[PDB]
Amino acid sequence: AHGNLSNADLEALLHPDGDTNIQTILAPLLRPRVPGTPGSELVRNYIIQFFNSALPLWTTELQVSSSKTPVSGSQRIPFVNIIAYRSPPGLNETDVGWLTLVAHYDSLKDPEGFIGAIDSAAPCSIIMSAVRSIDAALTRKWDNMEQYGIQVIFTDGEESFGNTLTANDGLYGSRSLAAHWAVDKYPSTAKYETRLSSISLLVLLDLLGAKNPQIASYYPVTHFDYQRLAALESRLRELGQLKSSGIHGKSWFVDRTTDVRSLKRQPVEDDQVPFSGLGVKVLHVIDADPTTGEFPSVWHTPDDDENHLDFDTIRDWSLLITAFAAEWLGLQGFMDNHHHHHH
Amino acid sequence: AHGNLSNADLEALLHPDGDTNIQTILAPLLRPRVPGTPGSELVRNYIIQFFNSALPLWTTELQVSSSKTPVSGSQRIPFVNIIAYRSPPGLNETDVGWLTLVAHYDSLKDPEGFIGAIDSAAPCSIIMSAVRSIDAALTRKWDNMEQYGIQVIFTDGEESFGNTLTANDGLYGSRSLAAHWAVDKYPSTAKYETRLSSISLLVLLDLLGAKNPQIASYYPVTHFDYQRLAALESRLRELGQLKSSGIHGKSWFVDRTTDVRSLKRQPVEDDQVPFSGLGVKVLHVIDADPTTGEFPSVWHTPDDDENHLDFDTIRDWSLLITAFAAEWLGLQGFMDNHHHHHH
Ligand SMILES: [Zn+2]
Ligand SMILES: [Zn+2]
Repeated sequence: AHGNLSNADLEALLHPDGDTNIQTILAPLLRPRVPGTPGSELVRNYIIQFFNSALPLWTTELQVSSSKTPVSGSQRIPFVNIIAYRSPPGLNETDVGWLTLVAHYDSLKDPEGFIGAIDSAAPCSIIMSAVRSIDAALTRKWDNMEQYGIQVIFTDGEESFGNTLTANDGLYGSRSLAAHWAVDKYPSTAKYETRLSSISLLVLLDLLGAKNPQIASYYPVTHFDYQRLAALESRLRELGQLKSSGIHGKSWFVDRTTDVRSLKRQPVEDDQVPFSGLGVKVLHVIDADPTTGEFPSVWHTPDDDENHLDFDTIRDWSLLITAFAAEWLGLQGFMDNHHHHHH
Repeated sequence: AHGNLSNADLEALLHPDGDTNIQTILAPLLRPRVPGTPGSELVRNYIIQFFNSALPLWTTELQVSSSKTPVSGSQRIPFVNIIAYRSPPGLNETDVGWLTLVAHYDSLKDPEGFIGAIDSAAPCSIIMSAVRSIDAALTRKWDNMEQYGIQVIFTDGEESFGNTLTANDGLYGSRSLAAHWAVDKYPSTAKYETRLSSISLLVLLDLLGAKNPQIASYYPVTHFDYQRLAALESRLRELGQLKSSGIHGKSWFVDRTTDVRSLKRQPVEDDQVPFSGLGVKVLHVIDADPTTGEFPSVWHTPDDDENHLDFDTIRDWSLLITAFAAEWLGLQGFMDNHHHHHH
């Protein structure tokens, strides 16, 4: 489901805490975080603690598996997906449809020390920042009260390990989660049948934080959601709320005028593929040239670091995803973050 | 794994029983077979009985689920996948990798009476005919004796039911099977980890039986298998063993010279998608214009019936898939079907 945001709603998107900004949320992610390593545990527990302190009404959960990789020999490498969710009160969680926002928090193993600032530390911080901004509005609109909640998934083991293309290499966390949630059966009485079927919309963020991204629409079934996202971007650009673009900047959403039945782009293999293959509606927000399909220039090089991040672009992304989630959840009229007893 | 077929091996592909031909195997399939209907049970039990009588060394199994559809209201429609397999003797089945050949045996529900002769009755008969031809050779080569078996899957509920594009509509049987086999854990001691992981190669046949098919390569990870299939076709055409093409006929395999890293085609959503999303190597043999992506003209019309089937093309397909399976299983030198004590 979804609502419609007034221009006023769009001018009240930022969260009231100016001291906790995206650079602040991003910084502890910008470290090597290969699966199974100490850096993975440090980043994972940073994310969990962020939700536990700043978003205490959310429930956090981990989904754990292990798998051999092309470089692990006989040893199983563990993959730990991080799930956080918040549902409306006095609703059976098994009756809730979830807007589900996703990014991978693991980092590539080769070269040693690889940071992956756009891949996907910055996507992770965009999600974290955005759900922080909408949590206050969700509390307001649920205090006034429909059967939809909000969910984030930070996936482990997205990145492949082997030198050569191998079908079961990569997407370790997303394959395990989809596979497990597809067999997590609800009661017969519940509105939804499985934990997987309760995903109303899966939005996967990947390779964001570079300047001038190009975002194609890859799934007809979510092209309308794509067009809603592009509209919010356009409106924000007009109202001048975008820092990385002037009022006449080019739109990132190259397929925005394309007809759903005219969409002819090959999907990019990534974490949405296991979910999409089992029938989940997925929207894949990934920066990639729409024609060739080639990723940003820093992709999988040492230059994918903090110094090459565009923080104005990252702030625009956070605002855009906040606006998209607020529209989808129908938070129109509940975005005011002015503080009472303060002039 | 795989072997190499001599020109002699290619001249001995047909099965010794001339009275059981593809028209014979195909005919009982060419009837309405909507999931949950009496026609579905009649076709399903025809297939099971075919394996049980003509291929008695194979084990047959059914995977059963049920699901609501856009047109079933509150009622669950059952979906019954048919599995048959044969593994080398004195091998733990849990240590076997499977060449897995697939087609859907359900038929479209609208319009009433739809036959789907290419979609996919003829694919089903191609598989049935081919594994019949290679079963005798498998017995010969296993009597002489490596860790690979042969498997067929006739999927139910491929076809979608709703008027409008819907993510969880369609692929009912393939989603359930992949989902269940992905959680079917073998013993720790077994060479393979799950029933899904034991699939070495999944070859999906769809929309075959029309003249002059065009078959693109859709998955880099199986492009070499694709090129092996195209080679066998070319060699067969040269040796004049192909009935639908002269020695200078055009090849069906349009991507045969294309470099694996130059493959830029959007996959066709179909039964291989759930498996591919969970890491199975899939080769998708489907007739479709390589550019537009549009299916044969009879697709989903009443003209997709027996009268529009090209039986020479169907016989060529059966020979080609027999040759491909025999190469993959390394049956070179074991294809002679001459009969002892007969001049
Ligand atoms: Zn990467
Ligand atoms: Zn069809």
